[PDB]
Formats: sequence, structure tokens, C-alpha cells
Amino acid sequence: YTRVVWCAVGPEEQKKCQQWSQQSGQNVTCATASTTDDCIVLVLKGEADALNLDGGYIYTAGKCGLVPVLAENRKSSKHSSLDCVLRPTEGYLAVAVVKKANEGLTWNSLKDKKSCHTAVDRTAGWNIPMGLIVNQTGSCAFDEFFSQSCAPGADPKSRLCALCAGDDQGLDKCVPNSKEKYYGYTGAFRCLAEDVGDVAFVKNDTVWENTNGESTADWAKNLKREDFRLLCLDGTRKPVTEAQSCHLAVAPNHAVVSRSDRAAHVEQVLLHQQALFGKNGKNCPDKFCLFKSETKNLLFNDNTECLAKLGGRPTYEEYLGTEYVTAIANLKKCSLEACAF
Ligand SMILES: *[C@@H]1O[C@H](CO)[C@@H](O[C@@H]2O[C@H](CO)[C@@H](O[C@H]3O[C@H](CO)[C@@H](O[C@@H]4O[C@H](CO)[C@@H](O[C@H]5O[C@H](CO)[C@@H](O[C@@H]6O[C@H](CO)[C@@H](O)[C@H](O)[C@@H]6O)[C@H](O)[C@@H]5O)[C@H](O)[C@@H]4O)[C@H](O)[C@@H]3O)[C@H](O)[C@H]2NC(C)=O)[C@H](O)[C@H]1NC(C)=O
Ligand SMILES: *[C@@H]1O[C@H](CO)[C@@H](O[C@@H]2O[C@H](CO)[C@@H](O[C@@H]3O[C@H](CO[C@@H]4O[C@H](CO)[C@@H](O)[C@H](O)[C@@H]4O)[C@@H](O[C@H]4O[C@H](CO)[C@@H](O)[C@H](O)[C@@H]4O)[C@H](O)[C@@H]3O)[C@H](O)[C@H]2NC(C)=O)[C@H](O)[C@H]1NC(C)=O
Ligand SMILES: *[C@@H]1O[C@H](CO)[C@@H](O[C@@H]2O[C@H](CO)[C@@H](O)[C@H](O)[C@H]2NC(C)=O)[C@H](O)[C@H]1NC(C)=O
Ligand SMILES: C[C@@H]1O[C@@H](O)[C@H](O)[C@H](O)[C@H]1O
Ligand SMILES: [Fe+3]
Ligand SMILES: [Zn+2]
Ligand SMILES: [Zn+2]
Repeated sequence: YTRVVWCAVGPEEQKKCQQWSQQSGQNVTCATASTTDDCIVLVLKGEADALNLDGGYIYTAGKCGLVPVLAENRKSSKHSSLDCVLRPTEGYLAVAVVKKANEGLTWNSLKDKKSCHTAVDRTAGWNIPMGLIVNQTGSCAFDEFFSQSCAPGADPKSRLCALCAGDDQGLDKCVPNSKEKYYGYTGAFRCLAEDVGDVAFVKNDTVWENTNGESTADWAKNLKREDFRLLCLDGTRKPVTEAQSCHLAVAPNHAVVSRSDRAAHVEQVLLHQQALFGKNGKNCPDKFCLFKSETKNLLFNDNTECLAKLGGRPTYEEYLGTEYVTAIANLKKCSLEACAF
């Protein structure tokens, strides 16, 4: 009744979820699926209650009647007066990132280069950059723009998966879960850093979190911010310090979603879980921390300070905003109102 079933995507989220479940005295239990879409289907059936979604997936889920419940909020320099839970969310910066050493690569010379995407259907990794590229090219053949990519969730035999690596054993090439080596923000940035691709479509925060000693992960140990450049829409290249003047869009924060009839109960439970396991929680450093997973963004983004109440009790369309929503609608007309399942 007052027990919430979390949906985990893939085996590593399942493991973190199992630890959370144990620590919460089974106030939270876990269902697992191989993809985010499969998790949304579990929620629709009533077999799971909730999961934290990227903006692009909130759009999929919303068309099926799921609703935003609480949003990730990270640290801000403005609005510092208000408590984290009550503070408005700011949104993250979607950016395109290249190596400094790859000279003369600009936004206007991306055609036939190698790209690294978080996953198909995601905001910074897919919807924003491909929407821009479709508009600019006047063509829906975005699968022929780049010579080779890693875009988890695309056909494994296509060029959109050519650069994906799969797991330790080479299995699960291009699956949109953290088994794929180049999945997610961190995976797409790794694909760039290892020089598999020429450009990575990620958010501003990923670059900072994985450079200048901020990670310690073996591939990121020695990465320096100065070795990277952002691509701006005016054809220039800028240091990573200038993302406020050199980004592709501001994205709505990742948010917990649930079935409408469950929303109120999911919200109550999660507010109490973060008091126990969130940033300054009673049990975090000691027993368990909800918002940590060694740079791997499992369940929630590691930079999350708290989950925030929404206010204006927004629908999915209001939460995402009219800007972003019409961008996805236009791109989706390349690949009609209804749930996708
Ligand atoms: C791209 O992504 C990166 C990564 O996410 C991001 O950089 C991070 O941004 C955070 C800032 O928003 C960084 O700050 C945090 O970490 C520092 C560690 O050094 C901590 O140190 C202090 O924290 C205190 C308390 O919060 C700060 O004091 C606050 O209060 C004062 C009141 O006087 C205010 O200062 C003012 O700030 C304004 C606006 O910036 C400035 O113009 C004024 O001149 C004035 O000085 C302000 O409210 C302060 O926050 C104190 O100043 C220190 O910050 C904190 O805990 C802090 O929260 C975080 O470290 C960054 N991460 C990393 C890894 O580098 C980028 O911002 C992002 N870029 C874009 C464009 O979004
Ligand atoms: C790829 O290209 C496509 C096609 O161009 C883009 O889709 C278009 O995006 C436009 C920008 O979002 C969009 O423009 C319209 O803008 C109006 C006005 O926006 C207003 O903002 C005001 C803030 O000052 C605010 O006061 C207003 O309330 C309002 O929000 C929006 O309203 C119009 O629509 C009404 C339709 O009946 C009309 O009555 C009214 O007078 C306005 O004209 C409107 O919703 C819309 O956002 C445009 O509609 C989109 N075009 C098409 C054909 O769909 C994508 O964004 C591009 N992709 C990317 C990633 O950039
Ligand atoms: C699991 O959830 C329960 C229910 O919310 C928590 O126990 C409740 O504690 C509150 C006050 O803190 C009481 O008002 C309720 O009576 C309790 N519920 C019942 C029926 O036991 C409990 O703290 C949670 N446990 C953990 C570790 O998260
Ligand atoms: C936290 C939440 O975030 C967005 O939905 C809006 O900016 C809104 O104003 C705020 O309440
Ligand atoms: Fe995202
Ligand atoms: Zn902007
Ligand atoms: Zn409303």
C-alpha cells in the first residue's frame, strides 16, 4: 500500500535499487527492465510505480498518461534562500563537445563525422541535436548525416550503432542501458574522450564532472578541461567555461514520473526516502546515499542535491515547456497523436 515499486533500467540500476530496497525496510522494492520504454510499460500496467526520466522519455510517458511528480534539482548560485525541495529547477545546458586537437571542426562541418549520443530519444543526446540538424538540412535522413555513431537504442546493424561497444564481453551492443559502455551522459563523453567519435552530445555538467581529477575512473583520470571545446550554433568554438553563451538549448530537468492515480503516494514516499538517504540524510554517508553511484548516474544523476516539488501542479506539457514539446513533435514526424504502446 505505502510500498513503492521502483523500475530499474538494466542490471547495474537493479543492484543499486536492491540496496535501496534493503535499507528502506522494503518501503521501496524493485522491478527491472532492459530498456526505459519497457519500464514505462511496467508502470502503465501497474507492475511498477515510478522511475526518474530524461525529458525525451517524459514526452513518451506523458502521451500515455503518466505525470511528473518530483524533479531533480542540483546546486544553484541563485535562489539560494529557499530550501532545495521548494526551489524552482533551472534546467541543464545541452552542448556539443569536441577535442581541442580536432581543429577546424565546428557546427558547420559536422557532416560525415563520427558522433556520440546518450541514447535515442533523449534530450541533449538526441532530440535537441537531431532536431536542429533536421531543420538545418531540410531532410529527415538524420541516419545518414554522420558517417558512424553510437546512439544506443538504434538498430545494432546500422551505422548509428557502429561505434557502440557493448559490455565487457562485447554483448548487448547498443542497448539503451548502462551495460553499453558508451551509454548515457558519461558513456557519450567517454566515446569522445577515447577518440571513438569526433563529437559528443551531452550536457554542460558532464564535461566538468569527468575532467581535472573530478572522476578518478581510469579513462577520465587524466582528462583536462582545456583539452575540450564546445561547438556554438554560430560556427565558433569556445572553452567549456563559456557554456552559457555556447549551448544548443536548455533542457528540462530529469523528473520522477508515475501513473496519475499513484502520483500522490509516490510523492509522499520519496520525500521521506530523501530525508533518510538524500544529500544530508540521516543515513547517507553512513548506510546508503540515493544520489551517489561513482559517476555512473544510476537511478538519479549523481549531481542531484534533492528531488524538488513541482508547483503549478504541471502536466507533462507544461513541465517540458512549449518550446521543447514542439521540437520533439517536429522531429518525431520524420520517424499520429497517441500512446506508443
Ligand atoms: C557547468 O557545470 C558545472 C558542473 O555542474 C557548473 O559548475 C558548478 O557550479 C556550482 C555553482 O553553481 C559550483 O559551486 C559549488 O561548489 C563550490 C566549490 O568550490 C562551493 O563553494 C562555495 O559555496 C558557497 C555556498 O553555496 C558559495 O556561496 C554562495 O553565496 C554567495 C553569497 O555572497 C553567492 O556568491 C555570488 O555568486 C554570484 C553568481 O555566481 C556572483 O556573481 C557574485 O559575485 C557572488 O559572489 C553565491 O550564491 C554562492 O553560491 C560560494 O561562493 C562557493 O561557491 C559551493 O558548494 C557551490 O555550490 C560547483 O562547484 C561547480 N562544479 C564543479 C565541479 O566545478 C557550472 O556552473 C555549469 N555552467 C553553467 C553555464 O551552467
Ligand atoms: C525545427 O523547426 C520547426 C519548424 O519551424 C520548429 O517548430 C516551430 O517552433 C517555433 C518556436 O517554438 C513555433 O513558433 C510558435 O511561437 C508562437 C509564439 O510563441 C509565444 O511566445 C510568447 C512569449 O513572448 C508568448 O506570449 C505566447 O503565449 C507564445 O508562447 C506560439 O504561439 C503561436 O501559435 C498559435 C497557433 O494557433 C497562434 O495563434 C499564435 O498567434 C502564435 O503564432 C506557438 O505555439 C509556436 O511555439 C512554431 O509553431 C513551430 N513551427 C511548427 C511548424 O510547428 C522547431 O522548434 C525547430 N526545432 C528546433 C530543435 O529548434
Ligand atoms: C517505512 O515506511 C513507514 C511508513 O511510512 C515508516 O514508518 C512510519 O513512521 C511514521 C513516523 O516516522 C509513523 O507515523 C508510521 O506509523 C510508521 N508506519 C508504519 C505503519 O510502520 C518507516 O519509517 C519507513 N522505514 C524506512 C527505514 O524507510
Ligand atoms: C520546480 C519547477 O520547475 C519547473 O517546472 C518550473 O520552472 C517551475 O516554476 C518550478 O516550480
Ligand atoms: Fe537528459
Ligand atoms: Zn540559450
Ligand atoms: Zn497547469
